[PDB]
Amino acid sequence: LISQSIKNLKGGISQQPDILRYPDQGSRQVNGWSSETEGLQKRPPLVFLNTLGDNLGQAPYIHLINRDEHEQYYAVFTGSGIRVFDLSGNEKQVRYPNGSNYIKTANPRNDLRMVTVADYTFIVNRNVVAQKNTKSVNLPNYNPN
Amino acid sequence: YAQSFSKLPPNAPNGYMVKIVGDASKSADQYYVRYDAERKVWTETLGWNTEDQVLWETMPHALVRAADGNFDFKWLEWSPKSCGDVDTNPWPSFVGSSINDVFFFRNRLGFLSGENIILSRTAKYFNFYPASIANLSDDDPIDVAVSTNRIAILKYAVPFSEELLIWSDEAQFVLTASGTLTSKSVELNLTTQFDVQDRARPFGIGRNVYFASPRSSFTSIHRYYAVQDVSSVKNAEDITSHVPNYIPNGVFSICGSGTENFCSVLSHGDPSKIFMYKFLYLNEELRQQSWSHWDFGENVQVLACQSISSDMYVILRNEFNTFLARISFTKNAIDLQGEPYRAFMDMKIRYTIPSGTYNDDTFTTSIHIPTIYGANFGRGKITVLEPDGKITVFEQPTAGWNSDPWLRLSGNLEGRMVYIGFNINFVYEFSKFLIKQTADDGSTSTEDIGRLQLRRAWVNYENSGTFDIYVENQSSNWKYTMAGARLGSNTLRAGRLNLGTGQYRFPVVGNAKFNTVYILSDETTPLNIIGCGWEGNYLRRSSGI
Amino acid sequence: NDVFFFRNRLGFLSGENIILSRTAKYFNFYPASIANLSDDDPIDVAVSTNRIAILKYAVPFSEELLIWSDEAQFVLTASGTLTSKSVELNLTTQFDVQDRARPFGIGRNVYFASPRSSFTSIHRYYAVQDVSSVKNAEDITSHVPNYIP
Amino acid sequence: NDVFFFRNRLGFLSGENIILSRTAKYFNFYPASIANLSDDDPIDVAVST
Repeated sequence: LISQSIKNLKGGISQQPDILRYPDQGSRQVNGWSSETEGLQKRPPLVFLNTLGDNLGQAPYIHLINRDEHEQYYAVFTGSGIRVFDLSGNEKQVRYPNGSNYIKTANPRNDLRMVTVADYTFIVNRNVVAQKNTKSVNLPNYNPN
Repeated sequence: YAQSFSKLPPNAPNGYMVKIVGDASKSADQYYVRYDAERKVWTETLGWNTEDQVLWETMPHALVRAADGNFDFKWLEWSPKSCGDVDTNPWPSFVGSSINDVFFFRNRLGFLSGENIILSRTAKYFNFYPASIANLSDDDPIDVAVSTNRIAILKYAVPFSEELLIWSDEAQFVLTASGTLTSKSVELNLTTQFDVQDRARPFGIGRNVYFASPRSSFTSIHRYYAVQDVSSVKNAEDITSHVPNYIPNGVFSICGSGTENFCSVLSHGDPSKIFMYKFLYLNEELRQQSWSHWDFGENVQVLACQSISSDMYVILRNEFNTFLARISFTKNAIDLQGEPYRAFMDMKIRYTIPSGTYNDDTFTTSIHIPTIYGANFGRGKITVLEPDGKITVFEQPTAGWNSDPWLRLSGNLEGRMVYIGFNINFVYEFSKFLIKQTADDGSTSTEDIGRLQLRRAWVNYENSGTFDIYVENQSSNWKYTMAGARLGSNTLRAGRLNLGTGQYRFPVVGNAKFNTVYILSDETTPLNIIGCGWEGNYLRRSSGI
Repeated sequence: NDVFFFRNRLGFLSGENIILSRTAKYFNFYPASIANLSDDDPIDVAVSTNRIAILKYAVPFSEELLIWSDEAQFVLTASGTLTSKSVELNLTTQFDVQDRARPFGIGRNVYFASPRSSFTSIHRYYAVQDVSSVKNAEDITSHVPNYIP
Repeated sequence: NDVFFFRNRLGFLSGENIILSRTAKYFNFYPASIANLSDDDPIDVAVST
């Protein structure tokens, strides 16, 4: 009559068949939090702050900005335009002084980028290609003779 | 057209330009001067026919906080070409193709195209031209293309440990110079050829950087890291090598964090789950693999959570209304002022009850659900928690909650500042309790030769409880429900928490190959599982080896 | 914040900025002459990362000065000698460090203080044995996690 | 045979020859000027075996 104890439960799925897999590895695990000292726990809940919508871009590109402790906002890049929430959940206004013409994309996940430093928050479209403009030259013709 | 700077006319009135050609004594290009005067001076200006600026809206934009409090999405200015002609100033090589994934490699500024690296001049941004073509001074814009033999349209760049490191698919790279950075110094050579799909930016975390790798139709997220023995050789281990078929092959975010030491990858082939990867490193060795759903409901599409230091902020869809949501990894805390008992609800709101809800005819206070929230709900089990020990479970109606959002409790609950949440579904199966034995090397291998008649596995638990246990044979289905503490314990109170401490023994009777023990519960209450044992008769007839 | 002593230069930290002095004399953050860049100029390299790093404490050990923001650590070297065009300033790891206490000593190691809620997770930063210039940060509260308030 | 892409140069292989281009433009296997060897010249190293 034998017996053995599995000391830890860390952790998680192992879709490898059960005569191969290690102990500590369950076959499914939902809402678990395999910590270091304590084993399985429930994941801590979702507080509500607060709400913002009706099912925002249908599939958007969302990337936060984390400048200071008092300065922590989002950036939601919907198919229509830029929308910014804070970290308390209310909307804050953006403005298009130069036209949008750059965020209107069917797939803003696959096509928009955002590189962010404390001085500048770059927003990159990947579909658009950048050309030279033929309007502003130095001299119009200038036959150099 | 003069042949040197010394051979140059004295006055040459104000609207006049000279193409200074090379002296054939220095390695010099052909710069232009343009007397300007009001002051007898030959400067250096732009070419006459070449044009100065880019199309200047198609360039990458930015948003600025500017101190009204509201943002504004603007083009930023781009410094025009003015030092010479084309091509002593060539057009920078993104002028035909698209840009993506802007660097910050130096106090230069970099662009990526396929296949192009376009760095700026140092100490000022958005000036991709030399200051002067009297000579190549230093600190010029840098146009190195790529150094490979296979097509690499050149996506995300991430830095770690020595370098910036510029990930195309099927190539990784090394971005260095030999000494300092000039336009002639930049190395830009290959590292490996691991395949990386480019929809989610590869995140963090510590010494490692975590991929997202494409398959059909189950992704194979790797872990990119510098090896120990060589100085500058990198390797990409799969961390889904034992869980291969699990993530549904569209990856738009990798959230991650460093304080609680876990990676976490959202998916879009099944958007209602947040996958997890809990790990820790001790003595430069992995000691914990983990993969887990977090599940928020039946149809709750999860937008990209991001994690400020120990707070997971999540955005969800319903699909009636979206909302922000915080997950805080605080252990012995209180979410909202006026607990008992931290309540692990899913979707807590301390909703005080207004004056007019009660009617003394039917003796029922009733709560309209989006007057708490602003949102209508698909499904779930809304539980309601009082500052007293009351908990009511409501068990969503057929075609609820949107048909009748109405939360009917009791008679008089107006000033009670009540807590309203959901239930989480906590699920944990076990592996089938075989004889795990770590021999001959490590890599613990089972022995499945004789019939392992299994009996009474046991689960020990730290300071929580009320998980059930479901033991599931082929046709048995026993459920070993459990509650908080033993009778007479100091933990068991006529009102306080009911938590308790292990162990707990419960019969798992039958063959090992057929018994699947698992722990569903529900709840508004935590649990802890420390270890699990089992005993049982083992009899292998054929005495092996 | 968090003034260097990296050379006989003198350094400042801003977000995101490194401001070194001229050599052999302090508090002169300008070149001696702009007849040319001679050598030994003040150095203005900003940062080389893709994530916001307001740039706190700097501590030296074993090869380098080593300039800790939160969520980034760094490497402060040059290729050869130090000019304004020479300074490397590139990433090492991305371990999270709260910046209220200066990370102290001690021998070969440097000890963090890492933020959680609401029990800190003090690490131990050290150079690994096998690589030349790869560092790692083990948790030394990994078995006592819930202890420091 | 077996054309490189080693730099923004362009390379050829012969037996025994390496023929790299000048940088930043392809298909120009000659120096820009013989006022001096400037930099970025075409490269003709044969083999070392």
